[PDB]
Amino acid sequence: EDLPHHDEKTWNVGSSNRNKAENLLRGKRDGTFLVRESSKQGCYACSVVVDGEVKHCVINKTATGYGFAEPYNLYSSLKELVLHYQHTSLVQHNDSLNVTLAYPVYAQQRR
Repeated sequence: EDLPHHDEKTWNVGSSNRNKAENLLRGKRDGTFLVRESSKQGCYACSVVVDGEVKHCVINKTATGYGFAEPYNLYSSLKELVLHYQHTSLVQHNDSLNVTLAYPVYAQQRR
């Protein structure tokens, strides 16, 4: 089946203010996340909701950046980065971030 991850609108909301992201991250079950910027900076960050609390994950934009570089993921594009975290549980980095980028914050829900 087509994966909503292909469309940035499903997870990308644009340069929305972080406070507005809280509303988007507020009322969303764990697993639902969105992609935005650190605000006025050219950096990117994926914010997700965890069964425990809402957190803001930062994404890097460098040949070896993209965010995670210890695993040598070498993401070819940001689209793969969103899907890769879908299968990887954030639990790492505190062992308490048990969540994956499996649900988009703006799923079209065509049917």
